[PDB]
Amino acid sequence: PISPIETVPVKLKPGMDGPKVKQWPLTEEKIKALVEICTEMEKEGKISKIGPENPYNTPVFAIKKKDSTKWRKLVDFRELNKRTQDFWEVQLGIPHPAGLKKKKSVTVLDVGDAYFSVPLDEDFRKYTAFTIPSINNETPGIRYQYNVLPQGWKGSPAIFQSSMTKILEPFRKQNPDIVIYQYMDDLYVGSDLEIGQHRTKIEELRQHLLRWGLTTPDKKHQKEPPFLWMGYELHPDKWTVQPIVLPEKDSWTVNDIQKLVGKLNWASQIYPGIKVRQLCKLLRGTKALTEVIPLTEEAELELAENREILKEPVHGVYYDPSKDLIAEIQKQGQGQWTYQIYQEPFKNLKTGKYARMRGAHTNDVKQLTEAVQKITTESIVIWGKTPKFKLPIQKETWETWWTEYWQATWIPEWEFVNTPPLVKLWYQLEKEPIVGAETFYVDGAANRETKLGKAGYVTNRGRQKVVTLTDTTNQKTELQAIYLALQDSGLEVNIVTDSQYALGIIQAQPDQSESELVNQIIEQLIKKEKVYLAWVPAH
Amino acid sequence: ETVPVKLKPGMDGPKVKQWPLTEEKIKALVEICTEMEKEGKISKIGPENPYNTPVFAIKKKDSTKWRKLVDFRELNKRTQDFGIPHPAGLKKKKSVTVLDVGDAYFSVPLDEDFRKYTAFTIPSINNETPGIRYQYNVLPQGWKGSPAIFQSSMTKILEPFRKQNPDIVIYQYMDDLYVGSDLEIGQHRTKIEELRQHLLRWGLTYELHPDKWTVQPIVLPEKDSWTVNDIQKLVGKLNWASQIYPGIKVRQLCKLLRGTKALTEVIPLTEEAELELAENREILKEPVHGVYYDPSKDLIAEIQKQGQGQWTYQIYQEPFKNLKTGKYARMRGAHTNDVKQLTEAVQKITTESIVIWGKTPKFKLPIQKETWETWWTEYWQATWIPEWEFVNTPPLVKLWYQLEKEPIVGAETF
Ligand SMILES: COC(=O)[C@@H]1CS[C@]2(c3ccccc3)c3ccccc3C(=O)N12
Repeated sequence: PISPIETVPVKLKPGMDGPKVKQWPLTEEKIKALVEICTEMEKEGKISKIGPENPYNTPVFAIKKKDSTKWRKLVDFRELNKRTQDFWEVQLGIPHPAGLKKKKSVTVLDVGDAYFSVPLDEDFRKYTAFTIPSINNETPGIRYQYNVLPQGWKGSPAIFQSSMTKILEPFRKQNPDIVIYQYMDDLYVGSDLEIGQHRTKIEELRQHLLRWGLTTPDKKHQKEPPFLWMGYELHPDKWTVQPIVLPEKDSWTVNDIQKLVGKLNWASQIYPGIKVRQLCKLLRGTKALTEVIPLTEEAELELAENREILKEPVHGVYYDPSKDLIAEIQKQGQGQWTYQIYQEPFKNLKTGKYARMRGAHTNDVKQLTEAVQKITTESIVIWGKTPKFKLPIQKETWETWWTEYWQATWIPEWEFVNTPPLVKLWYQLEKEPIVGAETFYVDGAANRETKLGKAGYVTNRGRQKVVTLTDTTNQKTELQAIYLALQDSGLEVNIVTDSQYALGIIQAQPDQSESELVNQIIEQLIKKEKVYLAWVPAH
Repeated sequence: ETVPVKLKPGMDGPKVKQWPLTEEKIKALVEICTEMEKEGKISKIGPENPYNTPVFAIKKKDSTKWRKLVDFRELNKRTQDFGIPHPAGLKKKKSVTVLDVGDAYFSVPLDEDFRKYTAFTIPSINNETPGIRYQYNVLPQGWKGSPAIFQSSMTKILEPFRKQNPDIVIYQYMDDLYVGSDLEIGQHRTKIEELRQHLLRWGLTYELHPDKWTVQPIVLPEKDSWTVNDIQKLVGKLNWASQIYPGIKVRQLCKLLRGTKALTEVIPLTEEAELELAENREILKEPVHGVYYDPSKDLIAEIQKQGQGQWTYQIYQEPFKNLKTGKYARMRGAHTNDVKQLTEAVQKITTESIVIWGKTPKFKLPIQKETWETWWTEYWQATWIPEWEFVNTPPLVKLWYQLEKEPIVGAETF
């Protein structure tokens, strides 16, 4: 009942050798149980009884199930594995509903024994030997080695998928109209043929596989649409988001809050209306996971709002290669971005949110370019295409910014969509000195060790100032200088500084940063009607 | 017959990941590969092979067809060593032409044991299908062991054209052949055809002018009247420049800045202060002494975006000791695509670089890794790929080099 499938050449890691771990002792109950399960496998050709001619071993653990609650079998190959060659990384990236195309009908075959069905490389079998213990470790144990892909073995997933692919090859060509997806033990089949035809084609596949050993279970195990695909319910002509339930408890532990926020966060993608601020202030100063933190009123609130939100149903449409692929983005708050990708207005294939990007120093447009790139990459992955962007920024602003930004940046084909708030340049340093406006020669200095300093200015007009600072830094005294010049000056100002950090501001003009200082400066910059900032060598 | 080929000691084959590709590029690659498979150049492989190397589809002018491009960079580095001392005279021809002799490789089989390491992957949309895994059976374009193992064959095929035309240099690099002669624009092209035609009777099928390349100097401004700001900016530029020309001095000039006057306030240039500037200009009339290309050190290419489609770059191995420097203006059709301009500029520098020291420079790119990795390939046209790192352009570097001189009027190209 094995197979006529060619085996894959498997080799041990470079210079390593097979495992040699003594067998764990088990009860008389667990022994007859394994002697059971196993005595079966030997017949089905899955395993072959071997003698002390094999220096290798792997521990076997007998544990019951919940289905028949009878003793099952478990083999720990953890050792053999880390002694087993590296294979080709198996599909870790799965399909996404938004990239699927509508089908007339979809099925799903469960190639359960997918593993014990595919033969193991004849030479490698020797290493997959395990020993069935004896009562009281008395007489010797019964040796066994796998002939098939062992469940839990490193090579098993990749070697089964391969075999599966080779097996499906002919069927794939004998009829393109039928799209097939292998996922672990599952084969998901879809087509745009009428149900009668499809069902028949399914049957054909089933018997074709059976022509290679691989069999499909009965009517009891069979799965029927819609399918639960990573948070989604897949209907052949539509996807619906699987409703997520938020527990209704009276005492929340830290673990509980952290697992709640996680859920909330993922939901945030499909539902951009979700909030978690108030649930996130609860983890403050927490001393232990099992700690019980009482939900504040605010936490009790948003937790509620989210429930009703998560009530609303969210369904979707599949990808029509024939229509436009569009992607619209919204700036939902400094560094917070929302995007919905669609084809038919108001009919999303996919929505999403990017965490609040918060780095050392950027501006809202560069952040927009980043949101835009990520969506591009996701899109290329999901549809092998790049959506047409609808962005809340004016072609003018875009043009002004990038054409002159120090860094190469880009936004694929895109169109302006006037949906407030639009992203804009919060300010623009003058290109040239401002005639008329006051000139603040600023300078801050501090003993980096004592952390004492002075930040001040002397204008050409006569105005001057100096403030002593404690527990500061040179960077901060310098920035404190520029900051004072900004407060004490009118709507137009010229500031000359030797601050190297200034120079960075001049070339990147950040409208947000990690330091509250630069932040203050930025707020001041945003207020002025004109600001010319100039650098000069220090000392 | 195949020559034995190994990796460097203790160096394992590349296990690099395949970037996602557009539908059109996948469709094209699948086509290109089914045929190479048909033609016995590559073969499908199993899960036992853990290796992988990036691939994509490019498309140079005069083509509706797509070319497959494998990024053997990682592999090339791990590939054992084995080329020519480079024709120092190449950098002198009135006009050089590049040739893609990449196909002259599938003829030669690849040592059976090295095949695994050439494993590549044709990605699938939405992960709906696992990759179509392959590996080469022949010498692959883009691999460095190829031009080597096929050297002699290339030697024998070129001589006849070489002797008939000794006033024409034939330098090879990767899948490329650079032909440079001093014949007139027409008498030169007709010669390429003769070399190609000659090359044509086998399995092989860019026009630059090295002697035109001139390392331009730095030109300090000469305002009508100078303001405080004017000087402050000049001093900074000059002061930073000190690092390259230790003779450049800002002493006097800096003394005209000992006043808290308006930035727009005009300042009179003292006689001494003008001498100082005069001398700095002198010092800046020629490339610094002592710069010698070391073939035992990596060639470094750094670029800065000067905005408005303009780019500047320096090729060097030591800091501030430039072997070459230049300004690059974007090409027609790229007004709104920094990435395109960048890859173009990057390809030019490489090309110039190849011509001069016969090897590619490690590049320093003023672009974000994500932005580059997502779109460079969409405008790549060369058969080779240089090494690169992404960096933040320092404010002064850009300010100092946008300073270089440009044509009096242009090129007067009637
Ligand atoms: C990707 O195309 C396929 O191979 C398969 C075939 S079945 C599946 C599918 C099932 C499970 C996971 C992923 C897809 C599907 C279901 C619902 C609507 C369309 C499709 C489709 O084309 N998919």
